[PDB]
Amino acid sequence: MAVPPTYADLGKSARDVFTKGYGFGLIKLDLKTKSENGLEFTSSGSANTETTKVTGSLETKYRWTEYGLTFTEKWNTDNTLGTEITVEDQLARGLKLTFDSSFSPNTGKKNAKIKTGYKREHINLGCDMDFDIAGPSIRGALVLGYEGWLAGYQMNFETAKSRVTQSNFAVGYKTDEFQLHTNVNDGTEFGGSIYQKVNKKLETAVNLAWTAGNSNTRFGIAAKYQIDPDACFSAKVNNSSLIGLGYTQTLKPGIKLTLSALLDGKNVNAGGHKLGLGLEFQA
Amino acid sequence: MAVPPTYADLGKSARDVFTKGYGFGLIKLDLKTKFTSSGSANTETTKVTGSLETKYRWTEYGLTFTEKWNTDNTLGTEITVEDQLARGLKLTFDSAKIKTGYKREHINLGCDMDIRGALVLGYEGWLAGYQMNFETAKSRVTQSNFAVGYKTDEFQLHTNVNDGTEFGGSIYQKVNKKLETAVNLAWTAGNSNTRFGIAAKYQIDPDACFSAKVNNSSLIGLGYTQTLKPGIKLTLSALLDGKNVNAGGHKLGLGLEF
Ligand SMILES: CCCCCCCC
Ligand SMILES: CCCCCCCC
Ligand SMILES: CCCCCCCC
Ligand SMILES: CCCCCCCC
Ligand SMILES: CCCCCC
Ligand SMILES: CCCCC
Ligand SMILES: CCCCC
Repeated sequence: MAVPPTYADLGKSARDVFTKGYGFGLIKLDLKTKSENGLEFTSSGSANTETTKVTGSLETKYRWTEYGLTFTEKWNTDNTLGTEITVEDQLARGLKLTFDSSFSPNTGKKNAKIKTGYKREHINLGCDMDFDIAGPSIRGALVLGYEGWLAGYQMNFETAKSRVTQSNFAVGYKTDEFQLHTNVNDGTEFGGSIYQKVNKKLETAVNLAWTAGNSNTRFGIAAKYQIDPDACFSAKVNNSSLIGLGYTQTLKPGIKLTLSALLDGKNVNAGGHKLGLGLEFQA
Repeated sequence: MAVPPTYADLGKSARDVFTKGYGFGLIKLDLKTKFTSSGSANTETTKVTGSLETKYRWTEYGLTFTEKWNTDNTLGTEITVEDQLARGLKLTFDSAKIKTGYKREHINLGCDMDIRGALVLGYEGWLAGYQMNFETAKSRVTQSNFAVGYKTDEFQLHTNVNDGTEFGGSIYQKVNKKLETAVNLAWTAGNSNTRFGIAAKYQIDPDACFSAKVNNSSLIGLGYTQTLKPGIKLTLSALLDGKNVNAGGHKLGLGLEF
């Protein structure tokens, strides 16, 4: 409805046209399993193309619908363990408390955090408490919204340094089929995204980002046209002539196949082009 | 409706929001007779100038006579013959310039000779265009202009690539029966030289009109047009430089219609 999204989720539809539906240089085979209403199992097997690094993950997710509890745990072949607990709507008027934790061998990740969010008709507030060993920090999210107009501010205060290390503003406007968003980070990093839905299934997205002094200019355009109710086709170009193609097709009620390819328009002949494959079985 | 415009007229609706409604640093005295009497007076050059035009109409037989005498005593002869040798075929001998062009339901053809060649194709609001300029004295093309866009009554998008070096774009929008909004963008490939600008034309009443531009160079443009009397439209304009507010050499103009 009119509930404003989180600061990290505004301008998401334009971002999903660029990201969703593309698998580059990866052989992704996932299997989803929902045996009961709450329990969900998901094991994935990916193989890198450039480095030939096979990575297999195992995720167990259970949902407690009555008490609002939500448990999420992830496992990986690299022993990169992650756990998340989400309590939603336990307190009055749409509250949510989340406990995240990620552990990794030798990479130096022993981080865990406590997230806190508040939602209403026009206000969306977020509070994070990262416990990184290098230094704890508090993240504050504030999003204003009324009549399709959005306004957001994000702040991260690092207690180890006793100062705010990042302060991001965001102003945007969105409709049912049109979304315009503007982002400025630390006064020097700027950005903007325009989401447009042309037809019943034609999503048009334009992304623009640059730094202070007309530097690091990066712009592009993406599209997500479907030809069939079961087939999705995606294409995107940027100023570096990187052309990304993607074709998503579900072959049967529980099988999904995704073909994708990245082409370097600068050097077509041996320019480091990438092919990707994605199989998602439903069970 | 379905007929496409020429290459010089595609994306004109968004351009009219920027161009029309402004007489900067100029006292343009205009008189419309149904004939064109326009007298331009620069406030900085201080050189009174006035040009006149006459047009004889023969609509039943399909010919027109045109002759214009400018201030600096230069005159140009121009005659056009259209819809005779073929439906939509239009010839023009201006000055001495020979202009030929074909206009149909989905194609706008044009071959100017003084050579310029343009072609515009249209289908369901989608427009493709390409124009070239071939210099016979240089034995090489000097301009290669390509454009493509999508046109609708309330929204118009237009892109431009001239000589493969400079890119451009324009957006037209009509959010109300009296409010308009146009966006402009142009830049050169391989360079940070960008040119971004937005304008609007608000119409308070059928006799009043207000316009406003702004540029990334902090060039603020304002314009108010009123029709206090039937047959006399007074338009006021002022150019404001945001870079030099004090002693910046700002330009204001005044236009009268009759
Ligand atoms: C419109 C808000 C201005 C943002 C200034 C940037 C300071 C971090
Ligand atoms: C609306 C587009 C703004 C472009 C900013 C200039 C990029 C260097
Ligand atoms: C319209 C896209 C052109 C990209 C060129 C920018 C780098 C020269
Ligand atoms: C909407 C595309 C704007 C690109 C500007 C690039 C300036 C170097
Ligand atoms: C009006 C309720 C919002 C409270 C923010 C601290
Ligand atoms: C909305 C708070 C801004 C702090 C810089
Ligand atoms: C609703 C039509 C939008 C075309 C860009």
